[PDB]
Amino acid sequence: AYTNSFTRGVYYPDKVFRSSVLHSTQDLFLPFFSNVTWFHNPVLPFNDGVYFASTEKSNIIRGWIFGTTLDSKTQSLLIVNNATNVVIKVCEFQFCNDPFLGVNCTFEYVSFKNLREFVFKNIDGYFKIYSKHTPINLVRDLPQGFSALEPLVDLPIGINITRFQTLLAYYVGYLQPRTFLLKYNENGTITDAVDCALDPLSE
Amino acid sequence: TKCTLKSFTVEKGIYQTSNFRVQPTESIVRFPNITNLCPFGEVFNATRFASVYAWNRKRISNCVADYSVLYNSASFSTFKCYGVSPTKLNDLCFTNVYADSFVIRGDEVRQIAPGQTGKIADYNYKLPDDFTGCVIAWNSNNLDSKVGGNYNYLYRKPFERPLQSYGFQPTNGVGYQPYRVVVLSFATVCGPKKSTNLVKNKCVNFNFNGLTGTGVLTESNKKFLPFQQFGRDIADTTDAVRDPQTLEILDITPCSFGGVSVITPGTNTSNQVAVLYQGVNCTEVNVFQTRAGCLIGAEHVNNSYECDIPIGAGICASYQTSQSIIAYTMSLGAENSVAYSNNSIAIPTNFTISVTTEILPVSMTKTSVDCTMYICG
Amino acid sequence: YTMSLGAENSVAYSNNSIAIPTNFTISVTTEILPVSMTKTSVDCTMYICGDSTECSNLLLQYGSFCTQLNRALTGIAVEQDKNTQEVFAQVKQIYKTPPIKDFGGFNFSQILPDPSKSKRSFIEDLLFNKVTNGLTVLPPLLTDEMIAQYTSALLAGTITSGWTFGAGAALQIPFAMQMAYRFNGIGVTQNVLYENQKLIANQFNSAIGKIQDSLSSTASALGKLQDVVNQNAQALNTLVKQLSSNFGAISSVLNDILSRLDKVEAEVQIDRLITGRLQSLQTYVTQQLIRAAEIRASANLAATKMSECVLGQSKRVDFCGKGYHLMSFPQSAPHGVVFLHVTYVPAQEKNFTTAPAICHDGKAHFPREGVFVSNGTHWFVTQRNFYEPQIITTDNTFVSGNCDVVIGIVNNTVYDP
Amino acid sequence: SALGKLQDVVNQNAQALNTLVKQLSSNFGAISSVLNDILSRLDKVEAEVQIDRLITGRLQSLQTYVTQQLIRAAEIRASANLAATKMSECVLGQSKRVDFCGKGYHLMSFPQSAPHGVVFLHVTYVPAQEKNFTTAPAICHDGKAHFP
Ligand SMILES: *[C@@H]1O[C@H](CO)[C@@H](O[C@@H]2O[C@H](CO)[C@@H](O)[C@H](O)[C@H]2NC(C)=O)[C@H](O)[C@H]1NC(C)=O
Ligand SMILES: *[C@@H]1O[C@H](CO)[C@@H](O[C@@H]2O[C@H](CO)[C@@H](O)[C@H](O)[C@H]2NC(C)=O)[C@H](O)[C@H]1NC(C)=O
Ligand SMILES: *[C@@H]1O[C@H](CO)[C@@H](O[C@@H]2O[C@H](CO)[C@@H](O)[C@H](O)[C@H]2NC(C)=O)[C@H](O)[C@H]1NC(C)=O
Ligand SMILES: *[C@@H]1O[C@H](CO)[C@@H](O[C@@H]2O[C@H](CO)[C@@H](O)[C@H](O)[C@H]2NC(C)=O)[C@H](O)[C@H]1NC(C)=O
Ligand SMILES: *[C@@H]1O[C@H](CO)[C@@H](O)[C@H](O)[C@H]1NC(C)=O
Ligand SMILES: *[C@@H]1O[C@H](CO)[C@@H](O)[C@H](O)[C@H]1NC(C)=O
Ligand SMILES: *[C@@H]1O[C@H](CO)[C@@H](O)[C@H](O)[C@H]1NC(C)=O
Ligand SMILES: *[C@@H]1O[C@H](CO)[C@@H](O)[C@H](O)[C@H]1NC(C)=O
Ligand SMILES: *[C@@H]1O[C@H](CO)[C@@H](O)[C@H](O)[C@H]1NC(C)=O
Ligand SMILES: *[C@@H]1O[C@H](CO)[C@@H](O)[C@H](O)[C@H]1NC(C)=O
Ligand SMILES: *[C@@H]1O[C@H](CO)[C@@H](O)[C@H](O)[C@H]1NC(C)=O
Ligand SMILES: *[C@@H]1O[C@H](CO)[C@@H](O)[C@H](O)[C@H]1NC(C)=O
Ligand SMILES: *[C@@H]1O[C@H](CO)[C@@H](O)[C@H](O)[C@H]1NC(C)=O
Ligand SMILES: *[C@@H]1O[C@H](CO)[C@@H](O)[C@H](O)[C@H]1NC(C)=O
Ligand SMILES: *[C@@H]1O[C@H](CO)[C@@H](O)[C@H](O)[C@H]1NC(C)=O
Ligand SMILES: *[C@@H]1O[C@H](CO)[C@@H](O)[C@H](O)[C@H]1NC(C)=O
Ligand SMILES: *[C@@H]1O[C@H](CO)[C@@H](O)[C@H](O)[C@H]1NC(C)=O
Ligand SMILES: *[C@@H]1O[C@H](CO)[C@@H](O)[C@H](O)[C@H]1NC(C)=O
Repeated sequence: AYTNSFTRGVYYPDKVFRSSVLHSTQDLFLPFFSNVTWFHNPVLPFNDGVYFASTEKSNIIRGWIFGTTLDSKTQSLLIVNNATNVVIKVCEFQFCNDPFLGVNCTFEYVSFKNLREFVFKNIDGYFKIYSKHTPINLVRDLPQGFSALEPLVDLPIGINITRFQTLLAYYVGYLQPRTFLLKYNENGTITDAVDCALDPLSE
Repeated sequence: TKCTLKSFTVEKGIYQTSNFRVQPTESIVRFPNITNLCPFGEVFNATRFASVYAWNRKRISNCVADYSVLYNSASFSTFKCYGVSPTKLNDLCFTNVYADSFVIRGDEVRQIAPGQTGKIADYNYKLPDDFTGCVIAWNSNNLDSKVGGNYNYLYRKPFERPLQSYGFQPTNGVGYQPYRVVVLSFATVCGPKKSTNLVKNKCVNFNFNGLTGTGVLTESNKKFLPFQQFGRDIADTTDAVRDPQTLEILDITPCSFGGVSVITPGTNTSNQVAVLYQGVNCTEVNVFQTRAGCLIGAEHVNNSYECDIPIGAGICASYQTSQSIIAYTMSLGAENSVAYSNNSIAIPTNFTISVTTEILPVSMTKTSVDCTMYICG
Repeated sequence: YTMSLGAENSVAYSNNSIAIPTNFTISVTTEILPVSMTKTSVDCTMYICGDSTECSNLLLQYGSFCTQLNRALTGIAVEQDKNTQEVFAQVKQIYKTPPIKDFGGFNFSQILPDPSKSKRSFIEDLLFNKVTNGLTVLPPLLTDEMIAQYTSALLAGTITSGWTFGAGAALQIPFAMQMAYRFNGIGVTQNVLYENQKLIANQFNSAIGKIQDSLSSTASALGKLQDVVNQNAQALNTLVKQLSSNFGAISSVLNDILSRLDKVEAEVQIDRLITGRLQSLQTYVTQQLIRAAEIRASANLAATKMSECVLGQSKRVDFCGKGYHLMSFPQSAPHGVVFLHVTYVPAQEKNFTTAPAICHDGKAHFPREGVFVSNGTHWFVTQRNFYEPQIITTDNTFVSGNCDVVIGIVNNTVYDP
Repeated sequence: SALGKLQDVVNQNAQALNTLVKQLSSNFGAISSVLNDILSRLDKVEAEVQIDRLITGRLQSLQTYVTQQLIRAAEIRASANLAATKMSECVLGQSKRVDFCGKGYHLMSFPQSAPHGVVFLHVTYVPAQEKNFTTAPAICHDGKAHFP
């Protein structure tokens, strides 16, 4: 199944304040009005990095796994929100097809009513996470509107990623190298964007 | 001015002879509060280590390498390097640090050093003479062996396990006395981020988190979002920063600069001159603040005259009477209330035939350049 | 769609028909001219090398380039003061207006100085409101307050003394009588002014009111001046943005190159930044020289307009707005000037039968000034630009030869007074 | 100081030529700016690298000179078109264009040659020695209004 992404999946591209100004930037972004694949789960490609989002009122989605095999051969990311912390590790993990709720190693780290949105990407050996949270009034699709995602995590871990899967009403779409024009307001938040390749008016 | 114009005679005018630029008074460096130091106590302060016949590996990343403290401390009896010296290594970095360590009799430890000779260097605790760092050691007769000797240990590829049973003893000579040693080589495992105090309102050279510049740092009211580090102007230019040790925002203004412009009468008339520091405020440098810049060596005057040498923003200067350069607001001309009324006319009763010269250029010197002969001769 | 060039009009021509305007409208048409760029100078060593000594030493190998650039921009900068002074400083004395305002019913209050404001006029305040790394902007020589004293002097001379303040010392003349000269200067017999003085004053006052409304209703009127401000900002922003470009160097941040590399490799990488930034600065200075030549052509046009069109009464068709030119008033504006061209436009024509000459006693009579017309039953002589029918007389007409030679002559009495 | 325009047109061209000559001494990154140093000291595979720097720099210096001379020639042509317009309207005629032919009511002008230019001696009537008078737009007689 598929749904329309609308104007969602934009994120702060760099750690920089800009105010009351329009900045044109090329980065791996979810294209506007793209087909975001919908799930009610299987292993998925990672490609140029991933937008992921889930509609929630339950906190049943909890984590992710990433790598080439995601099993035994090489170091692979595990990420889990356990309500005490966000827990991260990169071991050569081995498990059943995917662990689920009943409701060697080289690095480690620790830190419907709503939508949780995320972006996962891997550039220059940095695995990056961005996210946002909002209340909503629609269950079956992403709500039409705008809210830029902001960074959480920036791991220098250098792992090769080509597959991922989710641990647990969720949505997946692929980032692509595209120019966007970003509207920073007077307080330096991104408040609107143009996907330049969308249509001739956007160009 | 004579040098700027490549001439010993200078005509009346204003000449941009130099560009003034306020110098950075000092250098500032800022990085976050020190954290995540590498746990070297497991090598330097531990009572034992792996046998010289079977050496053990170590590694670190996402951490601060306290190598300057490791070199300065008395906890090591000696050290030596296959790479750069510890004064450079205290500011070195790698994507991760890699290492190995062992315990033995002190001469058996020496037999496993980078570029050493013995069964340890051959295979049991190996290390190349070209290794990308340094090795260090200390005595261990109080912990690495009993009063009966280290007879439970072993003695002798790189940084890993040519071998036999151990024989170190605390009552023996300095080669047989127990000791512990290690070696290492080379972004995530860097040396510490040495940092200064912060200076506002002076022109300063600065570093914040590895961006650099020169400017006047000032307290500011720009509301950066919690993840944002730097602020930018409309045309890419950095114009604010977050201080990494106390998360307030500093607005950055350029250190004051402008064209030094020498106002002179002709060198026929005088050797006295006045200097306009264009756009500069006199606090940053007789003295007179014009809207065009700080003007030095001219008298401000409350009369007004035709413009002789133009300064800008309505100001002109001239050499005048007992003589000096004066600077004044230019006179646009004498005022005249025309005697208008609904029934008054003025009619000329006489004339002057006036002959006024007008001069127009019409042609340049006709040049031709043989560009093959100019370029290649 | 295929565009239309304008409405079709088959002019009602025939060999004996003339259309003479029975009435006029005074029109006031704004014209807006650029006069000066933003005066600029670049510390090209600070632009190219950012106060790095390692780069500054390499930039010496390029010789006179980072010196003839400063000389070129200094030539442009001094030329902007010349452009501004050629336009406004055409007046020898700062003429000023009397306390009384007995200008025959004409109302200049919206274009004369407002002492509550600098002391710009009301319309000059609308015009000033509608316009909006080693680089330095230098101030103009004349401040906006000095420019407003010149436009005040030009305007106060123009009102109190006509063209006479251009040809010599200003000679006062009543404003109704100055406009009577402006009417003779377009071939309209001056009694047409004095007999219509209230109507002409109301048309002028109302037309000045429409300038305030036009300037309040849209910013797009000042497109020429706002375009000059935009092009200066666009050029400087482009020149600054080009500091971020690599030009094939390993980074555009010069302190990266000096810390990433050994000195031999660093000098090669820095020389790419020097070459690219120097080529970028030569590109900027070349565009500013060509743009300054464009602004100088506009400043020479504005200076020529002020001489012929403010200080005089230009007889050059469409040099001073559409219609026959009466006078114009200068108003200052940011980086430019505005002329309020006052022009006579004829407005309510009647068709008449006409003849080139009239036979009396075999003598062919021609009009001394004006043209013959008939209302259908009677023959009159009339000035060309306003229908005023006068009896045909030996005073209004001159003889030459006899009836036989003239194609299309007609027979009527000529009254001998 | 009257002929500042013509002597400046001479000076601009002299400064442009002298700048273009002095640029022959610039290295542009080569081992020397004397082209015979390079050709005597270096063998072809090295020499051509250094001569490419001198060619690139000297060629960029000519493109700079010729660009500035094209723009300066456009300025001088605008002045020559103005001088030609003055000679047509102002010598060969009597211009009514205010301040086109000197400050005054224009009578005539005489052209005189000057190096790189022309000089016009604009003969103009300037009025003087005015008197104030009472004035009127028109005058009544037998109820009819008379105008001059
Ligand atoms: C000439 O044209 C003007 C308009 O430009 C006429 O003036 C208007 O006359 C009407 C009445 O006929 C009034 O309602 C308007 O208010 C007048 N306008 C102005 C600006 O005064 C004028 O009547 C015409 N004159 C002749 C002789 O035809
Ligand atoms: C000249 O014209 C101005 C308007 O262009 C007249 O001033 C306005 O007068 C009306 C009626 O008194 C007021 O409602 C406006 O507020 C005035 N405007 C300003 C800016 O003052 C002025 O009275 C006229 N003067 C003469 C002598 O006719
Ligand atoms: C053409 O003009 C003449 C003169 O103005 C007009 O003749 C006068 O007409 C009025 C009545 O409209 C009479 O009171 C006068 O006595 C006439 N004067 C003469 C000398 O005849 C004539 O009517 C006009 N014709 C048209 C077609 O407009
Ligand atoms: C103008 O008036 C004259 C008379 O004053 C007209 O001349 C007559 O023309 C007819 C026809 O050619 C002849 O029979 C008469 O002998 C002519 N008389 C004279 C004295 O020459 C003339 O035709 C009229 N012209 C127009 C254009 O109306
Ligand atoms: C992908 O999106 C386009 C509209 O953007 C739509 O026409 C197309 O049918 C979608 N593809 C799928 C598999 O639904
Ligand atoms: C979350 O993970 C940490 C280890 O990362 C563990 O100590 C803690 O008990 C866990 N909490 C919950 C609620 O599972
Ligand atoms: C652990 O690393 C060794 C090599 O150091 C390798 O032989 C072994 O297969 C690895 N095991 C896992 C589970 O990654
Ligand atoms: C990632 O893959 C490349 C080949 O695509 C390989 O050279 C590199 O060593 C791999 N790195 C890791 C950490 O797996
Ligand atoms: C900016 O933030 C302040 C509070 O810090 C708020 O009052 C204001 O409304 C905000 N303005 C915009 C344009 O978001
Ligand atoms: C080792 O122990 C001593 C005890 O005085 C302490 O001062 C030193 O900091 C310790 N060094 C390390 C590397 O833990
Ligand atoms: C750094 O440490 C000082 C105390 O030493 C503390 O006041 C300050 O808040 C700390 N800053 C950060 C960014 O943690
Ligand atoms: C300046 O000196 C020169 C000779 O050196 C002379 O020709 C010139 O007339 C002098 N000018 C003035 C203004 O004194
Ligand atoms: C800067 O110049 C202004 C006048 O232009 C003056 O009032 C002010 O004191 C100067 N700034 C400082 C810090 O002195
Ligand atoms: C010049 O004018 C200022 C006020 O503008 C006054 O303080 C000063 O005393 C005056 N000096 C002279 C010499 O007139
Ligand atoms: C007119 O002026 C001249 C000097 O320009 C003078 O000699 C002559 O006497 C004057 N004539 C009259 C009538 O005033
Ligand atoms: C003049 O008359 C012709 C018809 O004879 C008519 O077509 C034309 O519109 C008229 N023009 C005016 C201004 O009345
Ligand atoms: C005017 O028009 C028609 C056609 O040309 C002609 O019959 C008539 O004679 C002409 N009249 C004159 C005076 O030329
Ligand atoms: C004309 O008369 C006024 C006084 O009514 C006087 O101020 C003015 O100077 C006189 N002008 C001339 C040229 O005589």
